[PDB]
Amino acid sequence: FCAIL
Amino acid sequence: LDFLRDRHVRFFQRCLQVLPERYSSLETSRLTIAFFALSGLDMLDSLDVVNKDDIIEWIYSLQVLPTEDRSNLDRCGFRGSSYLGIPFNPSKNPGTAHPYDSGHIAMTYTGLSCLIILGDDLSRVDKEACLAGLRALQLEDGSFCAVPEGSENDMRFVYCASCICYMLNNWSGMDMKKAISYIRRSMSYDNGLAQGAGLESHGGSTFCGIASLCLMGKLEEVFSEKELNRIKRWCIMRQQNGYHGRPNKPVDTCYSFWVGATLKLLKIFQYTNFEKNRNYILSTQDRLVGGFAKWPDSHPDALHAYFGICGLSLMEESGICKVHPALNVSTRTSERLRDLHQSWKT
Amino acid sequence: FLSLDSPTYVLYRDRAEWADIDPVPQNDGPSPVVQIIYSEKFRDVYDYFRAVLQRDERSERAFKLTRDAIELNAANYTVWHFRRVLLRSLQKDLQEEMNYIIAIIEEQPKNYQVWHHRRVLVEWLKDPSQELEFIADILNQDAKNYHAWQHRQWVIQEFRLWDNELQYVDQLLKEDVRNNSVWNQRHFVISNTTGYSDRAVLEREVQYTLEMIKLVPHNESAWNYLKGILQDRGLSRYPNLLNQLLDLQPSHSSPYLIAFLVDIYEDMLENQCDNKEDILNKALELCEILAKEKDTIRKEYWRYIGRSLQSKHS
Ligand SMILES: CC(C)=CCC/C(C)=C/CC/C(C)=C/CCN(C)CCOP(=O)(O)OP(=O)(O)O
Ligand SMILES: [Cl-]
Ligand SMILES: [Zn+2]
Repeated sequence: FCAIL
Repeated sequence: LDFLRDRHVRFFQRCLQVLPERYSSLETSRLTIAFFALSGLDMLDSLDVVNKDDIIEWIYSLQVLPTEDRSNLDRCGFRGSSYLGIPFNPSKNPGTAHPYDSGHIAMTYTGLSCLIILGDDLSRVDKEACLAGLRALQLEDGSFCAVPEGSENDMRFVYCASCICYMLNNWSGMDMKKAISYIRRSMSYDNGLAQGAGLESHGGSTFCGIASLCLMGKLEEVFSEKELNRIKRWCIMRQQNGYHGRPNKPVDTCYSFWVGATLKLLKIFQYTNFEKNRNYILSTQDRLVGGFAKWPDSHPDALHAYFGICGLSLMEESGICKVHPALNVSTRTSERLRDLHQSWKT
Repeated sequence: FLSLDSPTYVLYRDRAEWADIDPVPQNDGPSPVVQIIYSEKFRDVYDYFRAVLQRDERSERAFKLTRDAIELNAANYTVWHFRRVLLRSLQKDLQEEMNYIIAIIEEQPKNYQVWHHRRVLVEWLKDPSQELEFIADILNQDAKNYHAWQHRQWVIQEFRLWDNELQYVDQLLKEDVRNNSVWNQRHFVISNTTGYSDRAVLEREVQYTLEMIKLVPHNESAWNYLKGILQDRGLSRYPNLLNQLLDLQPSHSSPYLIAFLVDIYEDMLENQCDNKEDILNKALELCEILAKEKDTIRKEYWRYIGRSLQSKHS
């Protein structure tokens, strides 16, 4: 997996 | 099955040490990886396995301090890592001018957060510079950007801004009225909160919105009882066994925290099914290397390891500290922060 | 030009064109934390990137260097910013950059920096002609890609391209009526064009949704849309809705329908309706049906809801 940036 | 606590402690320990070249895409977000690991160890009450002093110096070496002429105030805060090549300086000497060196809102957030977790008192943090940098990031619509040079803007950064103001115990870092407006406008017809007005409501943005309001202590003031009931409904409908971030989407371990924490803030997490949630989270536990993955039989990472643990924490897992659902640190750390704020007020 | 995997690739430290530049290394101090190990090539490209970046060199060689830095790590937001600075300084062909970013996004559709870059380009060109089709392609690899929908809404709003979206929505809903992103898009289009205050439109929409519900009764998205477009006008203000739903209960039942009914009844109690005490029981009866057999996983929630209706109308 989860690219939160 | 059961919670392999020691395995997870080693997992976080390794993260603080070295990462495979396959994490290169996290270079500019290394400070958040440090946060996942540090806060993760804190949550497992194992911060003793690391050298707090070394790490604190590293963190301070990431602070973008104002230069002699203080002409870069709008760019102060923290860097995600040393990727720009600026000479190691643990917030000792003044700022060394650089055309592209600026802070990143998510790094200023996780940075301060890490410092508090490690016991530092933030005395070496140029609070005013950070707040000045924060203000500069807010847009006309109330939301925030991550960096002064420009970036996308949404609820994620509104939450970061809120956490920063809260930890520095000074809300001059934002125009709270505009921020609240942005948060309200993000509510969807289905009653969840989206990244921005008109967008699809999402568990991640709902957490950011609700948590931000709670941090400002204005949840009750911003949403009516009828509104809060609708939001609660949307949130609790996210549980399938574990939690998903949007209707008709597969569950993902990290949502056990994103949504779970929101439910906790809305005081109804107690009405969710603990067993199915716990079972799902554990099914994504890597019994060999430790940590958790988003899905079962999937590779683990720092983010899911941390959020899976916080998810378990929400249900008071045997062996895991209570997590502060709005600040995303252990209650123990949130308490130490309360003391810090009191001590300042003298 | 010279690809990173080309047999004839040469480290920047070994390139004549770069002899005049001293590479700038990255240093995490005495005790590195969360350090990522880098290959010779990787560190080489970035050691030179830091050098060029540090001197704010707006050169053509710097521009080419960003291509490599981006291939090594498209998540480095600073690299993209600098590349944009260069695009302007060197007055590069933005139409060419559009092809570049189009390829990049296809390979990394979940990267925040690449979508931001494309949005900036489109703003610069004031040209949205490629957008809707591009997004439709990306949405083909993942119909729920949040970045894609976010970009799509920005384009449509910024350049007022509403004319065909409602049709696009109808098409996608046929492909997968369970795609919550599409239902959101539908509400996006309508509320930004005709609005729902036009009773003709409201009826068309409520009718449309009931049709979709009849095709797949168990779909939270459809039910959320239905309740969404009516909850503020007042669910109880629609007498024929209550009955049309009660008629579905037999066959097309689902926890979503039961919940809707409970919400209708609650709206009634909220508006001092006729048979207050009787309605409240109709609700409670349903809350329990949800807790005991329809939506068991939320058993405690529903019971909590019931107790709330109890102490609120008695
Ligand atoms: C480091 C830290 C604790 C930051 C807090 C502030 C932030 C950045 C919160 C982000 C919350 C969040 C989960 C946002 C969604 C991220 N995505 C994965 C967006 C789009 O990709 P999709 O694959 O469509 O996502 P998904 O299907 O998981 O909803
Ligand atoms: Cl609770
Ligand atoms: Zn996840």
